[PDB]
Amino acid sequence: DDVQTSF
Amino acid sequence: GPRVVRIVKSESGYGFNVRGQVSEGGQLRSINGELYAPLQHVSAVLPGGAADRAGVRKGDRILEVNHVNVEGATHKQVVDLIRAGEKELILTVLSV
Repeated sequence: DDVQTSF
Repeated sequence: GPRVVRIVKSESGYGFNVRGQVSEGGQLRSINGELYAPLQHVSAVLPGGAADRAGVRKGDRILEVNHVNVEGATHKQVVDLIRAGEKELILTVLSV
């Protein structure tokens, strides 16, 4: 799947 | 063509999101006539944040983080490399 992270 | 963007981290961060595959094995994609393994991409840019002001754009596909190749990498591998920057980040990207 696709995952997201905030920077 | 690939381009290189320097982003200096602010006290609130870099101001961008990254989205991509959890595990290896994603589909190949042709960009500018060149075939690439899966690339994590910039999925959002905070307006007025550090990445925005430095020229990072939504959809930018990440080839390298601090000159470490991340083509075909997992999401965690790319996340860990960005956090190892520690107040400075160099992204090599393919913009849309």
